[PDB]
Amino acid sequence: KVFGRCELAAAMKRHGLDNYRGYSLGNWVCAAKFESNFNTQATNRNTDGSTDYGVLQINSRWWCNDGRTPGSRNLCNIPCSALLSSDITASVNCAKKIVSDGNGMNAWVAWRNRCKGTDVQAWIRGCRL
Repeated sequence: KVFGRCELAAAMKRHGLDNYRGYSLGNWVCAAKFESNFNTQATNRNTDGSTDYGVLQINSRWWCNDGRTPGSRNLCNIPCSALLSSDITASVNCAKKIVSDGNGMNAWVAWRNRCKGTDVQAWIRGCRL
């Protein structure tokens, strides 16, 4: 499913991501834009052999099981294909563990590089939330 900017903002909100660990909604929406272009079906393989899945591009080295990443840890306890669904619930629950992990949203490279220190509020402007 390719979400609309405001549709995604609204679902993320409803899912408890707004201000989750001090990161406002605009942060989450910006990171989703840059990680997957709002497409829940986005996948990207990494040099290490791991793969990023879904709207939030969650890595199979640590967070989910895809059956082909040796030494994966499966911290979110889910198969990686669950992260590709039209329903963002598992992506969200998993992102919440990730962000609680220590480095915050810095875990997301596009967030760090394209979102961080920018006017992220722009991302939810005009939305009915």
